[PDB]
Amino acid sequence: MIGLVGKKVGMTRIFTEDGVSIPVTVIEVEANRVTQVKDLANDGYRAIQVTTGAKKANRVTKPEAGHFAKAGVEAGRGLWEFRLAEGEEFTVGQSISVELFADVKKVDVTGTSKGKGFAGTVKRWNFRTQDATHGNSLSHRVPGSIGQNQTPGKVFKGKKMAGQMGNERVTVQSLDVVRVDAERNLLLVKGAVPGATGSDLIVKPAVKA
Amino acid sequence: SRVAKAPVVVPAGVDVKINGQVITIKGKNGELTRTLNDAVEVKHADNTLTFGPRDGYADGWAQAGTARALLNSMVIGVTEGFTKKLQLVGVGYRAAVKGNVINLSLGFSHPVDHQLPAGITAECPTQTEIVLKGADKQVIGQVAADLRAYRRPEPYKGKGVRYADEVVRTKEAKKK
Amino acid sequence: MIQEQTMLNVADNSGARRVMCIKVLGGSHRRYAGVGDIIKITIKEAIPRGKVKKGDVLKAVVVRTKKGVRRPDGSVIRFDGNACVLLNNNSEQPIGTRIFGPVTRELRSEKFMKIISLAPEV
Amino acid sequence: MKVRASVKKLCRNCKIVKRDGVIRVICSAEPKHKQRQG
RNA sequence: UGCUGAAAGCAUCUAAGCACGAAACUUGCCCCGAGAUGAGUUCUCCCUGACCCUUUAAGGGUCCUGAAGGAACGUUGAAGA
RNA sequence: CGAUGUCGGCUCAUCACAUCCUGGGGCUGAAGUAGGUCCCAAGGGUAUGGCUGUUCGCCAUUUAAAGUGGUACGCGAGCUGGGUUUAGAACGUCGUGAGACAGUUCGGUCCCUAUCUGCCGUGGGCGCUGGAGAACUGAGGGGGGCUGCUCCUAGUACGAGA
RNA sequence: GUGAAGAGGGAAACAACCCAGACCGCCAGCUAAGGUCCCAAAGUCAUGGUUAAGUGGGAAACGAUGUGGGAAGGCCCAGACAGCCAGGAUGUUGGCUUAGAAGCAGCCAUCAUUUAAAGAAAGCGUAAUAGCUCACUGGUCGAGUCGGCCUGCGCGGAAGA
Repeated sequence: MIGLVGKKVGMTRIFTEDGVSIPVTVIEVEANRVTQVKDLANDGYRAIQVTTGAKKANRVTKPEAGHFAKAGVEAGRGLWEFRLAEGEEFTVGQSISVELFADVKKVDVTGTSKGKGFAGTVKRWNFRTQDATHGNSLSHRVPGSIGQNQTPGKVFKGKKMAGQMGNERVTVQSLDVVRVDAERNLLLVKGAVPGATGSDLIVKPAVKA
Repeated sequence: SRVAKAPVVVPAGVDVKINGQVITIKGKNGELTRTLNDAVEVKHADNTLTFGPRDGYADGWAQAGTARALLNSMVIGVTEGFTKKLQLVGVGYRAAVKGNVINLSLGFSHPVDHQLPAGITAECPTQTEIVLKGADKQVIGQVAADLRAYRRPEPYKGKGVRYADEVVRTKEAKKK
Repeated sequence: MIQEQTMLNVADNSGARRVMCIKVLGGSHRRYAGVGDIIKITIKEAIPRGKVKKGDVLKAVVVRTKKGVRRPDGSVIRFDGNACVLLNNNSEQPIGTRIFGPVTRELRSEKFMKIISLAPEV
Repeated sequence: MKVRASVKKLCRNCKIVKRDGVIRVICSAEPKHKQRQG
């Protein structure tokens, strides 16, 4: 089934009547407007493309402005589309609310993780550091050996080395949905989700049922 | 070869149709359709069935021999059918049946359900004996084998599911 | 957070006063023991008249930790020292007759009934 | 099941069979005479 | 491990045919991915004025127009050498 | 021999299967739990300490297991320098002696700013053909794949009992 | 003999293996070893056989109703081989080493009746017994069947970074 696009809004905890406190991530899921519906006849697959939020009138380009005007949908920030499960249908211009998550229990949240920049092997791949004393010289956090000898004669592809860490989309799956608030457009999910505050997130029902 | 050179008499009230190499036989139980090997030719041979190996196949005689056995099996099945008897040995063993599904409890923590295929009927005259009937011998043998595989007989008490007409070897602990 | 080579006090009156943890049980490559995990210890100094002598290896259960324990609502319990209770290596069975100091309720595993009963508090 | 390289008719009730290019010995009296590689 | 089954009247898991059968294999889960030069698909937006020249060609030169959009610059960022 | 640094340790690994564990099976002198042996299986996993420079090994306590090998007995332009293997000194022994001893002790400089291949990241150029802004399909590639204990079934099947 | 001190063609690459000894030029022809489906020049050429294994295109002792051919031999419509309802008994619980070996541990003969037909004993199984089979013998269908030798080509044996 289709997901929804929301914005991460900090974190909080919910106190239950029995005493236990549930850490919850707050996701602001306002109305999602369908801008385009894809069908097997034309696109070879069925999907719905949705938009959310708002954009400055002078900031949206003409190609994007015409695309929204065709669907009669107010311009929003970015576009995302979700594949259909063959059991439901949608129409252009339809608005989708967070209420569809009322009957679900597990969700999958996808977002861009925080960017750590160029990271070393110790931080990136949990490499073990070498001794800080006992004669060690300029080799306290160095990766160490990266190959065997002449017989391979090369470093194998996929070697773990320092490089860019974070700033890629990652998915946290099977997260418990704690509360849904349609009128206030909130979705409380137990746990933590990728990305920093204000980052766009995609929420869909858990697939590992 | 030798078996192939032995036509089988078709009893009255049985319809045989030869569509190319496909054979359809209708008796009193149902229509049985079987595709035959390309290396064997069959003619109506009114009142009988005959099989001949076409030239150009080294194993032509063998394919004829197995073909004749298959045709006889279907002829017997449609005329009368095939029945197999299975026995359940062991305290607390039930073999209740209802509709098209067999329920068994072979000492497992959960019930065992078996979905019989089309054209197979199961009856339970007694709580431990189950009898299966059908129009062809291959399917009944397969179904009975599937039923037996659930709890193979073991050679200390002869428990589990066994065929009505088989002998199960038994052995005893020598010292301990 | 009890790991190998850690000093522990003895809550019971078995005669031991200080023990060394030499192994954390319950898993391969386990790092440190929690609130109520079984550990293997060696006695470093005990009462001469006690039933347990120095330099003997026997199991033990942690009852108090300096690091503390976390409650489901976010609360924590912390102590000024680490304490344990002695065992029998075949059946858990704390050999002590009385245990001093508070004991947390995390040990209620349908089994440590003897420990909790002897506990002056909780 | 013996996986020896040499197969023989250990008893009278032993039959030589070929299955999937593998020569097997099947006995209907005692399982101890069943052997695979031939 | 089998069902049926001849060669070999029997038997036989196999030769024809039909069943099951493992953390292995393919998929299912997550991520990258059309430089996939085999460079894909869909949606939307913008440009529809004149002169001449020759070895008259998917040719060259001049005037007027240069849109969508992009870049640059600035303020910057939970993005970043 | 106009120079290929040769034992251990650390970091980082990768492959084979003659499999240590987990998975699927045959036989058993397999009652059950637990075993013995053989076949299929390399997806993942596959200890911490004391003594010694040690690999190994003995010992202590864990785990489902603490697998066997290849890779310059993997890896010093990645680290250490304990052993061995310069110059000092001493002991035992051999020699008249200088000295010698896979005999033993004390002490004893480990250089390199990366051109190319490779690998981990991240950009520019052009192409994909009128140009431009977006959203995708997905060929193909990679990551992940471990498992203990307790309870129910049941104290059931099995067993004279345990 | 070749290389060293010899190029050229062939064996994928490969001084020393096979063919063959380069005076120079030619967009001429015929051959050697080796080859002729495509990479890649030339037979998807002709005739008669073999192989089912990717054998060909690594490897042995040894194992096996794989398959082709040859020379024979025993039994066979006074009817064979495999199947099918049948029979397989009486002392020989033996004297013998009497502990029980009684056919199924051996000293031992290896007798004898009913007989269409049976042995003082071949297998499994009992402390020995018992018991179940096969040797052998009747009846139906009924035609070939059985065990060795010579070998052609194949299969297993056959696991490494």
